[PDB]
Amino acid sequence: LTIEVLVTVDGVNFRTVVLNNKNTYRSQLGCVFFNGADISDTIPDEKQNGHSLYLADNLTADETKALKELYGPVDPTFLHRFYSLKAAVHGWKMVVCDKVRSLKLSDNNCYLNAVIMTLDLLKDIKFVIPALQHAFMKHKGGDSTDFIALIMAYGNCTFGAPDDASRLLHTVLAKAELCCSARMVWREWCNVCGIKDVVLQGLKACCYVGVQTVEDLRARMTYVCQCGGERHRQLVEHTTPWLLLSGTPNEKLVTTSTAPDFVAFNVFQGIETAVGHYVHARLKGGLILKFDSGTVSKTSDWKCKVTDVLFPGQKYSSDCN
Amino acid sequence: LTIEVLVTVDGVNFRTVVLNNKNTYRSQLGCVFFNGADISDTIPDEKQNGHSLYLADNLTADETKALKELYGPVDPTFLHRFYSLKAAVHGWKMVVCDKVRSLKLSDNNCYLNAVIMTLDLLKDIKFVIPALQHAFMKHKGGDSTDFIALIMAYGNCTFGAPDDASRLLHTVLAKAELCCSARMVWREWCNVCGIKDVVLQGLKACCYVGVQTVEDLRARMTYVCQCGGERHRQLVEHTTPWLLLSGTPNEKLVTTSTAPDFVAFNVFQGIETAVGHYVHARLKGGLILKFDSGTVSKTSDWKCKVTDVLFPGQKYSSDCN
Ligand SMILES: [Zn+2]
Ligand SMILES: [Zn+2]
Repeated sequence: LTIEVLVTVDGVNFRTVVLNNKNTYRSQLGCVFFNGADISDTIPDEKQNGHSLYLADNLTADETKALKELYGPVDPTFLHRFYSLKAAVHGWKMVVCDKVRSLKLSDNNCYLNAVIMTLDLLKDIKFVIPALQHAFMKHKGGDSTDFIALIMAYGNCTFGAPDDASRLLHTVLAKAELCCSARMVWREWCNVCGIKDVVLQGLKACCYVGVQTVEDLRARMTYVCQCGGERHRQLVEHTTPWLLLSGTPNEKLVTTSTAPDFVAFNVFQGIETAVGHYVHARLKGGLILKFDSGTVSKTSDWKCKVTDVLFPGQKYSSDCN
Repeated sequence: LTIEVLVTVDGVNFRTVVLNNKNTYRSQLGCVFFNGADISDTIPDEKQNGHSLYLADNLTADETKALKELYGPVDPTFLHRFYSLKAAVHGWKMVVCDKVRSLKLSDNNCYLNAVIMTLDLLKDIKFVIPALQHAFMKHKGGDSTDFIALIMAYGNCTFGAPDDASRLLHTVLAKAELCCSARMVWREWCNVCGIKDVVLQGLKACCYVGVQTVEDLRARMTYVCQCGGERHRQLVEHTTPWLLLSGTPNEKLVTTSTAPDFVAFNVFQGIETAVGHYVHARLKGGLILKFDSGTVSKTSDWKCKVTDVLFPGQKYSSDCN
């Protein structure tokens, strides 16, 4: 017997391949996926004539190029790994408590919940890799399975295993781009040796790892100079649409009574002897809204180990320092 | 009181920082490591004056640049993640059964055993990222903790979790480079539409995912053409120092009686319902040497699910096809 199928790697371009029913899909084409399931070792099963197949191996020159333009430069196990994740995360629930989406707790995915909910608050954000954008747009439309699977694929997350939210958030942002002007100017100087300016722009200006408050970010750093004197590092200019600050689990008392400038923050929970639980939290109304994967809580004060903290747009100059 | 310390991110360049005993290391410097252990939240502990500290946060312009030149472009959680792994994999054993090193079974690291043992057989291989080379040279000298920790860091492997050997092997090789000439020429053609040649070189020529035998790699692929006729894909020229072929767990009968051309291969073991066990195997003498993380076995025949397969240097032209 003989059947003919449609073969794609992107869902846009298709080629027709004629297959017999003696050999396996593996020996005839390569690693093929049909509606989620891997069928590489199976014999072309009669009734599946004229169906679309997603290929992962033995890509043609045209397929390799289109694969690169859509996903960017990825390792050759990326597709199999991405398709497997799409099928695995299909039974995951997004719940919307008062018009805010959150990922339900399933198979240690609370780190993803923190990643997604933090990404939702970032404005003027665009992904340079086309496949991420299409999935990002789908996610914003209510269909988030592609985005989750891609984030796990690019982050090299395995299904079922716990992971780091900050780690994943920074790796995802590396693939993103800002739609407006951002500027960050650091000043390194010595009273004898002179002045040096370091300028960052784009998402580079909007992200910082080391400090978790804006007062600490603007503070002056001092160490020994080449000349034997003193060197100083301090922020001079800062113009952003928003500011994300990150650090390791750092215990802080968070209070609404002081009216904090930050909009939201992530929290690592559980003792260091048994690690793997994240919580997203937003400041809305006069309260702290705690999002523990589906469930929602409210407190005015909270002593917690904060990791990532998101601030509004900065517009600052070092006031006569 | 007041103490002064040496701060590095590379072990080469050091700056002197003067620290008081009121604040934490975190608020004064940032994320600091001393002899493996994270001490960011601790108060500068008196006797640790004039000691070297490894910093992960709040890097100076000079530190950021040197960090980039040594490790390449990495996400801002890379250092903390790398230092934590160095301390974690310190109690791992390399055993040498008849002048061949293998990584002992510990915390599901059998995938690393396969990765390392396969890398050991690759000749004329050099890493473009300086930190990988220094660790690779250390590894070859008998000290492998740095290399393992780096591979886990770049592969985004977590300590204790199982992982994919092919996945890791391809991501590691992406950072490598060949010290000689390699060439791979694929020919895509149609009898009506014409001929098109696709040329690959370097490690690109020495690696292929899709087929696991050289006969299949040289075989002709056929599908429907744009013109309505037939398109063909076939390898024409192939000159390499060695050839690595990869595929998913594929059940094969491996026999020494046929005298196979391949030197070594990796095997995925265990049912798909409970995944996570790899085995490295080399053909030496008249037998198959099975390396199951420390332990060694011998058989003449073996029905197993092969993944990666390594061949000697290719020198081939399509013989009047
Ligand atoms: Zn000076
Ligand atoms: Zn044609």
